[PDB]
Amino acid sequence: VPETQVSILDNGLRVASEQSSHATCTVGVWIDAGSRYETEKNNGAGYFLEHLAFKGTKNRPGNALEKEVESIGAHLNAYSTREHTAYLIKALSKDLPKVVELLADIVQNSSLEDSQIEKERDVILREMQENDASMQNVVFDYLHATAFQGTPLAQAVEGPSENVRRLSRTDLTDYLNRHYKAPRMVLAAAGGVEHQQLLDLAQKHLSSVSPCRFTGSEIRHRDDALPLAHVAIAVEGPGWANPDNVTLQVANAIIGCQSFQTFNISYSDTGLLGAHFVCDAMSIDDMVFFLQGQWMRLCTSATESEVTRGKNILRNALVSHLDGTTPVCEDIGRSLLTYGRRIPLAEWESRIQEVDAQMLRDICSKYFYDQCPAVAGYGPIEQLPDYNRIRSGMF
Amino acid sequence: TFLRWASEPEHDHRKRMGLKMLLMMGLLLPLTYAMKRHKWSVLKSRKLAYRPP
Repeated sequence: VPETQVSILDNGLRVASEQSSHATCTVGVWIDAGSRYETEKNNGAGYFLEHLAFKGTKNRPGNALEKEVESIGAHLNAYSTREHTAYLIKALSKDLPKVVELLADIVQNSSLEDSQIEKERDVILREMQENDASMQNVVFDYLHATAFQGTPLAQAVEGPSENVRRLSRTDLTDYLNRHYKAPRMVLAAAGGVEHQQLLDLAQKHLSSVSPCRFTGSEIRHRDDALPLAHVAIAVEGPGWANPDNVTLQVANAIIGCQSFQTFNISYSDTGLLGAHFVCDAMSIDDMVFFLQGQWMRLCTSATESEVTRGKNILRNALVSHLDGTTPVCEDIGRSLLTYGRRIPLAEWESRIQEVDAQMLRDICSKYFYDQCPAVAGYGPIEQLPDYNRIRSGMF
Repeated sequence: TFLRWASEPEHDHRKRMGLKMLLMMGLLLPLTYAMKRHKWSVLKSRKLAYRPP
């Protein structure tokens, strides 16, 4: 697998690339700026700037931005999490000169038209009025909240409607001018790109860029008119950099009622490790029990075969050139923002093959057993057991 | 005194039990109260909020 080569410019912006023989490329800008860096007076600034970032910059007033990035034939995407913001474009590699330039203006000298500002306010607000339809997102945004209380991590990426209505260009300008610093930025490229050409384009454009504690808790939004119930139970994830994350991923691969997914969400030295399941009310209790059993099961039933199993499924999850440019870029941007380097797949394979059953049950015992859980329920959740009961697996 | 002693040949025996009982209850009542207040704190801190849509 070709190595990911990283350079660093005057601004501090990093320029990471991973050349591949695929023909198109996914060039993106990551920024270490999310809802964790907001201070409850600008709780929707990143989301609302993510809406305003494609509505024209001085150089591209009006629909120019979308038009050109449309004409070139590229797909323009952006997303925001609690810790990272990404503005990425997938286009024909021959379009690199075009691409970099457009992206530059997106992350700098973006001209928020107050006309649009008002418009987006409405968009965000109205969607939020309906964002309630995404029960799963709801469950996952209180889980974050209930656990990370009194901590920036709690505030959702979207932010409270209140703030959405009460936001102004200057505030946005601040978030933009405060959390868009060049040392906290990665220009990541994946696919048919040359690293020297991308470094020269980053020098030509973009060379101008200038606590958290886990709280055991439970939030039971009871609404009996909903047909199905969604319940998430989590404990404190190790973090992004913690080595044991890998032995925890294998544990998730061992676990894999209904829609019983498993998650290991990682933030800067914290996270949520757990399971989300949707079930008819009458079975919620049973399901809860099962999940708990499985976790302690890892603590007691790490059959080597299953250990291997989990390792293998993890082995087939690692992202690679095969997965495509975007998947890879995305990994390059997150790796330079979180680890400070791109971890190659050989190092991931070494960290997977060093995992055995004994260290898996050791790492699991440290995190699942005797760890107050964070419970978030939504729907007909009367038969969902209360905390004393949940924390008390007793088996 | 003798008559009393005979009427309750166990007067002394008992009072020693009663002393051990008072010491054991003085040890055990606040500890069981603390457990109960642990397992009942959860609810006693529960905050309810009504959020009609």
